[PDB]
Amino acid sequence: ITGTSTVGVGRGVLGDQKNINTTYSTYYYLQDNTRGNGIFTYDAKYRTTLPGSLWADADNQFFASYDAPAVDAHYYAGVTYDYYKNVHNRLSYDGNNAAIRSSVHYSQGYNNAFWNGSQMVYGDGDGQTFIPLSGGIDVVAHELTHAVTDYTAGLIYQNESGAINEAISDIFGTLVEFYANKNPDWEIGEDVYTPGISGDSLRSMSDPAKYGDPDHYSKRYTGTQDNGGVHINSGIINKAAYLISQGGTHYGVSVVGIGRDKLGKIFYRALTQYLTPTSNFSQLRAAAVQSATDLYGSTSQEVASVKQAFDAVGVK
Ligand SMILES: CC[C@H](C)[C@H](NC(=O)[C@H](CC(C)C)NP(=O)(O)CNC(=O)OCc1ccccc1)C(=O)O
Ligand SMILES: [Ca+2]
Ligand SMILES: [Ca+2]
Ligand SMILES: [Ca+2]
Ligand SMILES: [Ca+2]
Ligand SMILES: [Zn+2]
Repeated sequence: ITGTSTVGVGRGVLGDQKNINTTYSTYYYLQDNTRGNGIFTYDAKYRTTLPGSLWADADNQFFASYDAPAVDAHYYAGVTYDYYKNVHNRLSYDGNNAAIRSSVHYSQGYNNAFWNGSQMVYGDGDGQTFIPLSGGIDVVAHELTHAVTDYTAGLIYQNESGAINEAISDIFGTLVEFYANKNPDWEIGEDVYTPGISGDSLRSMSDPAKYGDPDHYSKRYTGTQDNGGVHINSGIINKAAYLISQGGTHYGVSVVGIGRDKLGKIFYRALTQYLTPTSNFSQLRAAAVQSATDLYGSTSQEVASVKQAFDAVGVK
């Protein structure tokens, strides 16, 4: 909407206070004009019609319990935009500052979040399995990264390409979590998963097997559930990414870590210059090796470490 840029204040899902960019025209709307062509946050009102209504507030204060998921979706979309712009020189998900839209309060007791082809969508969770999912910065960045993937590599959402698609979202979700630097880790969704259980998460990149996911190609799932295991086989690639960044010895194969920043550069380049809609794991290895070669040289430690990591997870 047309109005003047303002700054509201509120509390997120975890009870933390933060400032948010809003727009004033009669009401204060969750519309951040400071980033690209805007970040817009909508109320789905417990229903499934999307996007719902652009979030409107009378006083620019967002401290109500109902406000919390909107505050976080809006704010973390901002952080994710900043990461892509500042770190990778990418302007929004399409590279041309496309408007970023999110809806919160989607459905009732909805234990998931997704990119629907056009926008991000967040359930509130059922209160036991999840609290409102926009409370997780890794979750928000995971979702926006699906949009980035769809506009770039276009990885088909099934089987190996789909598992790469998922891993890319977990990798950048995690790198954005580190970028924000609040309780960062290599786990996925820990901030919003199972409020009654401390120390768990949906997936682990450092040890995918902790939550039953494969950490070696020999353990890949080849059934039909979960689009051919896209959230399961992602563990194999997540493990490789973790090893590239942090190093370690995995099934006897030692990897020299090169750090998060280089992991991000290598995978961002692979995603945007080499991967295609049908890339499989072997092709990702080749794309990552080539990306590291472009950035650091064929004889570099970085290239050697990428090879070691894929060797460690059984991908040739
Ligand atoms: C409990 C939910 C699982 C952890 C898992 N979901 C996830 O891992 C994440 C959310 C976490 C980061 C919190 N959601 P996602 O974006 O991967 C769900 N994906 C999805 O719904 O894709 C199907 C689709 C939906 C709309 C249009 C095209 C394709 C799943 O859907 O299996
Ligand atoms: Ca208010
Ligand atoms: Ca964390
Ligand atoms: Ca995390
Ligand atoms: Ca928990
Ligand atoms: Zn996903």
